[PDB]
Amino acid sequence: MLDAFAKVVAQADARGEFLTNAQFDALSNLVKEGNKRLDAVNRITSNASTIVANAARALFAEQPQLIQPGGNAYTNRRMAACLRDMEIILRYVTYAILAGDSSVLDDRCLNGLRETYQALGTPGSSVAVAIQKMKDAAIAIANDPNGITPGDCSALMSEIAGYFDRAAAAVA
Amino acid sequence: MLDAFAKVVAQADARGEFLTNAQFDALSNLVKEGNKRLDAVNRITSNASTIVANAARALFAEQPQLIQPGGNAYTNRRMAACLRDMEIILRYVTYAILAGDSSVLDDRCLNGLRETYQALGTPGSSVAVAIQKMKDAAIAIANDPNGITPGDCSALMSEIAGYFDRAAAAVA
Amino acid sequence: MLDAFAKVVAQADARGEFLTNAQFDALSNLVKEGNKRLDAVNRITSNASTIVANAARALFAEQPQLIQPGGNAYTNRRMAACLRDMEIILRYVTYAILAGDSSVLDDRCLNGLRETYQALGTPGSSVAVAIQKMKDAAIAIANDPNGITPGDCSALMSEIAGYFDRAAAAVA
Amino acid sequence: MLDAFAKVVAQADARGEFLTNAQFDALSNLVKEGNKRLDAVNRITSNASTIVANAARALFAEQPQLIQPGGNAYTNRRMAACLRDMEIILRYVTYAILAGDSSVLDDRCLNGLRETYQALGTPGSSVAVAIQKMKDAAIAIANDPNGITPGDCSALMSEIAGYFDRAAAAVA
Amino acid sequence: MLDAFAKVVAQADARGEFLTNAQFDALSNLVKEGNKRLDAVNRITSNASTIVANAARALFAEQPQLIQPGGNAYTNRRMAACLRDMEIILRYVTYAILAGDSSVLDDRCLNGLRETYQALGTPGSSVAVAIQKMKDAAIAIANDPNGITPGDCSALMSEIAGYFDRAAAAVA
Amino acid sequence: MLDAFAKVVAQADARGEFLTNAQFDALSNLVKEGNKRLDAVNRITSNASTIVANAARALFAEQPQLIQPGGNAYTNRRMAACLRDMEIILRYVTYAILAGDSSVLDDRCLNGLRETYQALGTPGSSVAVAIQKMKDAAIAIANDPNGITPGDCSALMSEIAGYFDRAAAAVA
Amino acid sequence: MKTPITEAIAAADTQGRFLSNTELQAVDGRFKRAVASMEAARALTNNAQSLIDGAAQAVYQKFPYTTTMQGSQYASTPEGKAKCARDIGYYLRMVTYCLVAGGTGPMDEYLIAGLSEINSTFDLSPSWYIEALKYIKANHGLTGQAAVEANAYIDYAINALS
Amino acid sequence: MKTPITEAIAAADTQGRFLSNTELQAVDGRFKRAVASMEAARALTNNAQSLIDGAAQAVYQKFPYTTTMQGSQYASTPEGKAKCARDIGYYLRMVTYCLVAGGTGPMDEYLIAGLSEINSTFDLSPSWYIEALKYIKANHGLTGQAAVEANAYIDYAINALS
Amino acid sequence: MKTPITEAIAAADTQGRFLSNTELQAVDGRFKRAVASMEAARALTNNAQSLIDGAAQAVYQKFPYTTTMQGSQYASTPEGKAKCARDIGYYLRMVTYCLVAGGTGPMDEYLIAGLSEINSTFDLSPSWYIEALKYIKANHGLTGQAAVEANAYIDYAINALS
Amino acid sequence: MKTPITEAIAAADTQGRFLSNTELQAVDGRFKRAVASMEAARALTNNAQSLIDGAAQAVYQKFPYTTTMQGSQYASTPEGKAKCARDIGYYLRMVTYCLVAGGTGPMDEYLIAGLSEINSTFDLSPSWYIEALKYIKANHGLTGQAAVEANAYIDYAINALS
Amino acid sequence: MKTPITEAIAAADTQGRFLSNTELQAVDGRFKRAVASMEAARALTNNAQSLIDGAAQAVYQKFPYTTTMQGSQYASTPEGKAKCARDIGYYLRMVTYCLVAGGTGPMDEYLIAGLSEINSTFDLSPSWYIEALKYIKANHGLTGQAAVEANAYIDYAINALS
Amino acid sequence: MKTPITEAIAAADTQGRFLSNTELQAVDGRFKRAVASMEAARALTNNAQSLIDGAAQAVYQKFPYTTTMQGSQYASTPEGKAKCARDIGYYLRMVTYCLVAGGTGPMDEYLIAGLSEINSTFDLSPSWYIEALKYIKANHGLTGQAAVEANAYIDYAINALS
Ligand SMILES: CCC1=C(C)/C(=C/C2=NC(=C\c3[nH]c(/C=C4\NC(=O)[C@H](C)[C@H]4CC)c(C)c3CCC(=O)O)/C(CCC(=O)O)=C2C)NC1=O
Ligand code: NA
Repeated sequence: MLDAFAKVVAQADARGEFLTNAQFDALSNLVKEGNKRLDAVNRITSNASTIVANAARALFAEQPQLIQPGGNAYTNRRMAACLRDMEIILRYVTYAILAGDSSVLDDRCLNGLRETYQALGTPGSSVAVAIQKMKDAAIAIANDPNGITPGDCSALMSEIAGYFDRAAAAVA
Repeated sequence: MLDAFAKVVAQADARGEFLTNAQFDALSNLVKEGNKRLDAVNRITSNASTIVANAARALFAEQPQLIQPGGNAYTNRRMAACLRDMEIILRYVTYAILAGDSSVLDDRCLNGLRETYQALGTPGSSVAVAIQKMKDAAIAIANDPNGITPGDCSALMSEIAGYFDRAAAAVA
Repeated sequence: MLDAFAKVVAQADARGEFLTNAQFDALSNLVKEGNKRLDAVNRITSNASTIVANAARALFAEQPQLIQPGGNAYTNRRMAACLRDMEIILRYVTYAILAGDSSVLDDRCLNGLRETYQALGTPGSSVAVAIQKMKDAAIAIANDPNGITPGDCSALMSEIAGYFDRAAAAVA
Repeated sequence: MLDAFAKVVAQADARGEFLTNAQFDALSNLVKEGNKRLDAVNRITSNASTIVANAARALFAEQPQLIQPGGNAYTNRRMAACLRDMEIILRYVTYAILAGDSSVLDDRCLNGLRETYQALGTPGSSVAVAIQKMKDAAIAIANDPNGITPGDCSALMSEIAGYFDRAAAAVA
Repeated sequence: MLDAFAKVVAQADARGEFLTNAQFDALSNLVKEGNKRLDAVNRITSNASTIVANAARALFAEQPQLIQPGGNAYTNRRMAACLRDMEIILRYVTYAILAGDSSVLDDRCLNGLRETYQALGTPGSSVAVAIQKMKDAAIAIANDPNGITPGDCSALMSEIAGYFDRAAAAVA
Repeated sequence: MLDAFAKVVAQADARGEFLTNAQFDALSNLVKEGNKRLDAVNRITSNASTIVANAARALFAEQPQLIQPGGNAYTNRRMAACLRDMEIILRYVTYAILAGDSSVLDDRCLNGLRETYQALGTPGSSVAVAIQKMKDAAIAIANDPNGITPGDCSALMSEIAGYFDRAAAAVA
Repeated sequence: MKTPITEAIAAADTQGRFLSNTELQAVDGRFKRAVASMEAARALTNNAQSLIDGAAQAVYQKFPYTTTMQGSQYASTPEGKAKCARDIGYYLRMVTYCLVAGGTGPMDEYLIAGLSEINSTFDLSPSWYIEALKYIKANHGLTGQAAVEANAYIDYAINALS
Repeated sequence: MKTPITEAIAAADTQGRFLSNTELQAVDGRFKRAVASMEAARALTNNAQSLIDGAAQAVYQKFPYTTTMQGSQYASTPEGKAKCARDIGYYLRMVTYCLVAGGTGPMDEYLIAGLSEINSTFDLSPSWYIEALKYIKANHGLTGQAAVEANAYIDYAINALS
Repeated sequence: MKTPITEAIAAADTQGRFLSNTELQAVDGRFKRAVASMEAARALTNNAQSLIDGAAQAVYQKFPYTTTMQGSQYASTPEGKAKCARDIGYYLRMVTYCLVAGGTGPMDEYLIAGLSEINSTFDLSPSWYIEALKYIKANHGLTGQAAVEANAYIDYAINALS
Repeated sequence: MKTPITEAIAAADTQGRFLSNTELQAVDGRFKRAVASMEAARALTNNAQSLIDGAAQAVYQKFPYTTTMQGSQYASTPEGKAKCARDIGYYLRMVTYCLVAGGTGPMDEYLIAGLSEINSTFDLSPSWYIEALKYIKANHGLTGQAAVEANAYIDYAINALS
Repeated sequence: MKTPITEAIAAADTQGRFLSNTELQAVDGRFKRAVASMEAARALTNNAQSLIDGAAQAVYQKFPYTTTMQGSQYASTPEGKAKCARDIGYYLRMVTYCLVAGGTGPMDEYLIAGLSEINSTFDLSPSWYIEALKYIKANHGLTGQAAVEANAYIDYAINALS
Repeated sequence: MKTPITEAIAAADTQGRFLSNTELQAVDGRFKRAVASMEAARALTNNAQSLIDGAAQAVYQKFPYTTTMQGSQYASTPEGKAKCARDIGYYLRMVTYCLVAGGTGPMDEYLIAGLSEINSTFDLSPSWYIEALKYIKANHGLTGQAAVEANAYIDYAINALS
């Protein structure tokens, strides 16, 4: 996997080039915005259980056929697996927030996941809905103005939203 | 794998339903016919070696090209493997007789077996003939009226014939 | 794998036949030419490092894009792997010289190697060129008239050339 | 492992002897008492959780130093392991009740268990006390006259007590 | 393994106690001296090869019987293993410098190492001499006043010397 | 393991010495006697089954308590293991004949074998007797003057006897 | 799914053997016991509704705070009460399935796998379901070996929750 | 040793579980069958000597060359005949052990393991022992489920030799 | 025990490497953060008793049935109340240990391993301990990065119970 | 297939090495021995028919019951005699293949693998084939190292049957 | 690629955990150090050409035989000198990449993997590249923590060549 | 140690087999070649001193900087020259051992294992030892198959250094 810094390095090596000043400048701003990134990870991680449970509750309220007998989330084994998947997707999204790059998410979570759910008969569009609900809770928690030095985190919330939408697109 | 009882249960759970009286009645008759099923398994199993050897003898008598040099049953390694396969198919058929359901046969023996023989160059239609010969011997042994409380086992012999024909169809 | 002797045996067994006099004669000449075969292996093997290094030098001189940044042999990991591959192909070719048959080369080296290089993005035609250069050095070394009982090794050099051309065709 | 029947067989084979009538008679009474044995296993097993939890509660009430900081059952990892051990000993004792012989208990549970606890610093005499408490609860449950065909199970309760005392001696 | 901080915690938990002010104060000074510790590790690590090679050179100069035919460091396999051991001991000593505690050194390097060398016939006292030579070079490098903010590192050099002497005692 | 040639080399390397003329001469005679050694191996190996079976027959004739019920060779599993052991010892002895040195026998067969039989309750002195009987048959077969170029193999038969006596001493 | 019959087969199949008399006796044991099991399963099925309604109330009686406390995990709304009744019926239905199949298989696969993860996640107390199960056990009205049968699987669930 | 009881335990132990009703039904199956098995074992034990003497002769009748041909593997000496009778008694004794234990275990451990290595090594023909076993089967004089029981283990030996 | 320092070492040791600059930056990160962590740990330690007493009452307020219901798992006896206070102090003490060590290690080893087995066995509800932990979080009185630090480990316990 | 040449290669390939002088000496050993082997193979091939006919009769002489006893495993019909002659020719043909290849490979792959399963299944006695092989050995008429060569592979078959 | 950030993630991912405060402190350590690293990387990049030209000459000065001796491995032709300058620039470029990424990753992946195989194959002496690296180290002109940073990765290369 | 004889044994032992004719031909190959090998080994041993002295000078001639440059790795002191002569004699001695044993074994075990680690650590250039070895090869004065033999093992060392 790559972080934001290693990605610039790998692109540079392919051309056999030292970094430019534009690239150094871009990477410096990445470092100057680092405190915000650490808060976002800390906050989303610190509320991981409620994000999952509350999103799952909402999903089953809107799609009751999932929990009816014969549904894909009926039985405790299937429910456990469903909640587990939500936890995993969230986990890998937080990894990508820390690294500032989606490679870890794409490579270790999303590659082949659509195919996985198709073989099982798990409705991918239902999974997408679960991810979208976790997204909306995560951004509300991460971007909460209470209990933190005030400032603008909007470009980071855009980036965070980017990682969630990528995962929802990957399964749907 | 499922037995006859677990199959009714799994169908019921998919609908979220308690068993009906029709289902209870059907399962009770299954139990009342259980002594016959145990005799059939005991008898076929107790004669396993002669069933195999006698069927193989017959097969090679009718299809000599199998044992000619260059034939698929020429050499002791290939002959051993051929007899082994006949033993295995018989074994799994007896498993399905005991359970009253083909799942164990289908899942652990027959799935992918046609493809296996096609990759090897083993003639599937010759295998089918070997199975049909074991079938005819097995039913004669299982349904022999000597040395047993008289009664009607015809519906069970139908079922037994069903498992053999399924295996012969699976390879041909 | 087969050597030249085991191949004649396997063809014979498929027909269920004792060897003919023609086959015995052919195999006797194989044995009478055995000293030449052992020299060829000894000589090619004894110069294995220079064959590889000198062929690689030549390849990178003619195809500099391979070693430019972004090239498939740029970075020491990729260079190492490239030289390793050349060593491996040479090794397996020498195995086939000893055995008098290509089965070991085909089975353990060449099968699936085109597909391997296509998945990686390694240019197969560049690999072919590397093999052709090792071929030309190997035959010059093996067929050097200095320091050895004089005699004709031309049919063996044809055979050796055959194994190299087979490998170059397999990747291109 | 041996059951009561296999033990008589193994003793007989060592002498090369057919069973006597005394041995056949002894084994027949074993079978005639089998319903009682099945009740005892069913009852002890059906109450497995309360036997363990209630014995552990009692142990920690009488030996508080076990749960004080620095005690061998302080921390949840050590408590879990302690309760686990109690469950295991109970499990293996029930195995021996079913088989009518201690071999499974001795061989798979007790062999080397004193040495295990000595290396860890776990007080063996405390473990013995835990087993003795499970024993007293198990016999009260197994020998409860409510809800069962009346009759005498005293020789079986002696045997059950035998298996518990053996385990307590093995660790102390 | 423990670091200096986890060791205080583990001692505290055994008594079931919150940390005192004395312990908090001690741990604060540990943190305030942290820059010095990081320099020492960086410096010793950055010169790892010369420390080893120069110590080994010296050892073989003073104990030539080690490299004479039949000596324990004669042959390249035995020499390689000898140099490897020196590298390993150095590595684990640097781990303990970073952690501020010997547990990692004791547990993963030194436990059983005397016994290891006795079974092999490797002279432990020669190993001790090699360690003592690495110690003297390491402290000279780590405590070099050139190219660094001036200040007193004497208590840290004492600690570093402590880890080397511990390893030399462990093998001798 | 060592052969006779590698043993001289290893002794030489320990002193850091080129071979003397005495050593070269000794090794030359080893080579000149090589045809005899190959006959001895070929002959003993070619009669391996009768050596074992005939020795075992004799052993059980002289020590009937081994095959009585409760005996260490009673039951087919124990008999099989007994015959297997005899085959193994013979096999490893033939390895040492080929190599001209006992290292392979000592290292891979005899080390720890006394301890093995003591833990099992297998009478080592009975095993010794079995080996002595195989020895006497092996030398009679190997030194049979019929069907071979006449000459003196007495020093080789001494050596062969040496390997058998070593194995018998190792278990007794 | 785990039954006496699939266990007998699994054993043989694992060791690459035909069925033996060892395994046939096991399956006969199951066929003979089936009469007591089917009696139990039938009675529990016929009386299902009253047993579920009675059991839910037993729970509300023992833990009254479950009908008053705010939160989706509790039965203080119509929705919460309906979910509670549903779950209790699931438990009862699984017991009837065990009785029919002659083993724990159905409960093992459909209820017990994942159970502690579910209860932990949705804040469902095991002791609620134990109380429900103890009510069914005390009030199923079965006697003799039918009671032994039904109680064996009910108590199996209880140990899974304990 | 393989019995219905040790199999029931092995299953539970392998999965780290207490015994369940799944396994208790298996052992009850064994206890109920024991009456037929013990009848068979007793009758075979009481009539052992005549069955062994009859069986050996059946073998000599079928394969007369075994009483004439030179070699220690054959019964053409007093010693050879005594070894033959011994072996046949071993077979019969193993059948009675199976009957008593309720499974193949005793025969599996004491006779079948190593069998083909023994017969191959000492040049003993399996078909000699099959004939001996077929005689016992035809002439044990048991009826009903006692015969079913004894025949199951005799035929088990026959398949092991085939 | 898991700290930023033992993690840095484990990484290097696993790959057979000396420490690199990769790992030294990690440990410097820990040394700089230690000032905020030690502030948090000190304040929580000095105010331990009031935080424990306040937290227990928060639990009794939220779940009043814990002070009334019969059973050794509840706080309806002096013994039960003392066990409850003890446990809550254990939680707080573990948080101070995490703060001091710069990682989850102490809580991971001494509290979280085995937790769900303990709570299941003694019938202890996780939601009791969550409420206790939320009280400490709301009332520790820390600000800035000391609060961030203490809250990180408190919330870590909460997710372990959820 | 196992020959001195494929063994030399397998060794090198297993250790990822080029061929060395270690392995070239092995193959030269094979080339020099080939003269004795080819002599043996040629003579056995030219005299194949008389050796097969003689060998079958040797078997019928030693075991006369094979020509009289009813059953498809015996040579008491034209079909049985033809199958017997066929098998004996298979044995001889395999020996000539070993001689040509310089190793056991051909016999190992085409005859010995599965042998004991075949003989056990069709009730074929190993001692029949040993007698056939001993006849060929006594009457092949080879001398010197050609006899050593042919006898090595014949005796190899005998140990496989023993 | 190995950085303080991917290491923090790998640790968590390996144990199936969310990121903890353990790992966040590690990444903060990296962010704070980045100022010294970027200073070093920028200065080395801006002065790259003079450092490469100076370093190559340092090598030719120390090992004069490299400019005189015949062979493609040496710098006694224009082509050889250009290859030498290229390689030295590769080394310097890798150091700047390490500085930017905050770890050894870039050098580990693009230069050190395969290094000893390359040097062995093309007859390139490690001590040439050590001398080049020592020149850069003595003459980069950085001070304070920027020098510490650049020297850490230069010395890392030196140990890889030693 | 790797010889044609231990290889023949290892093969058999690995597959649990007795030695076959496959393996005996390999060992005969070795016995026949031994005459050429022993001739080579004897001549190299008798002329050892002149070959070592000549070879060291060949190295000093090719790489004159080795006699002038300061450092313990070079031969610019009496001690350095004595170490160089020692090493060259080690190489020659290993070749004679290979010749005697009939394989690479002695060189593999005593010289090649660890070689690249040693040369890397003490800054010893492989090309020094290649030049020494090429001198011995050109000037050993052997002809025919004795030269083939000695050259095979010398060239083996060269590829190990390349
Ligand atoms: C699925 C496993 C299984 C069980 C659990 C089982 C139990 C079982 N135990 C029985 C009887 C019995 N059970 C007991 C046992 C006891 N009575 C007492 O008063 C003692 C306190 C207690 C000690 C255990 C007695 C005395 C009998 C009657 C005698 C007998 O049939 O053995 C019976 C006979 C029918 C009946 O009496 O109701 C059965 C079916 N059978 C099975 O197949
Ligand atoms: Na037992």
